[PDB]
Amino acid sequence: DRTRILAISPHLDDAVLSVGASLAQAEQDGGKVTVFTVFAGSAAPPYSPAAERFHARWGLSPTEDAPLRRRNEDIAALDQLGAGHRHGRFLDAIYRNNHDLVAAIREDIESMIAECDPTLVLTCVAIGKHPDHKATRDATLLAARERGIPLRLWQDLPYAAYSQDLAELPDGLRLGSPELSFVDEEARTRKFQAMKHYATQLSVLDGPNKNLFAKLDEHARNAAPDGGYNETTWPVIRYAAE
Ligand SMILES: [Zn+2]
Repeated sequence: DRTRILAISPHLDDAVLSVGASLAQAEQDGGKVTVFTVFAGSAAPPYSPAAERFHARWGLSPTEDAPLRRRNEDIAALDQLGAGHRHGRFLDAIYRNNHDLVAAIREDIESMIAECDPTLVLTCVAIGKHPDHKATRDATLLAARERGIPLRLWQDLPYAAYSQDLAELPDGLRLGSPELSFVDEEARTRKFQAMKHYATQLSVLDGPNKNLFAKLDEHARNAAPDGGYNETTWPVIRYAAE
């Protein structure tokens, strides 16, 4: 039920990159979309050399507020998909045990669910094994289950176009069968246009010779050679509870 979709993105870019066309298609179909990003917290200059290195790679200068730049990128992108944005308080791995973080994230996701009253929640399956993706996913599974909201896990992009598939779920959980969500040409066009806004991240992901848009078209194509642009998600089955 796509009437009210709440997508939980680990970082500023992940939702658009992975489910952007399905989100666009939901909005075109008359549904309501909100993307909440967990790791969208504030940090102004001055930064650590380790952060300066990541910033320099995004094309940012020492005095520029990076998380602000990225929050602005996220707003521009989501606006093009007709999706609402909500920015979470957590700091990217790069400006900073596991249980305390998951529990903190879960509380905020519960607060977001109560506020947005969604009929469907989405988050990443955490292909690529980023610890922020694992934390976001795990917290979202707990929060959506507590609030009895249906949930799907998406195939992280572009990461899935290069490698893996097998994600390591919490105990007692496994993935249901994968489902391809097909979209029309305008939803795909809107996705790719929205992706251009995350210029900071695309300076790596669509760096010289990265095939990003081609790679994404090819990936979608591999999954359904005859039937246009598509994105993969899975339902979650709980075979065992504590
Ligand atoms: Zn990410």
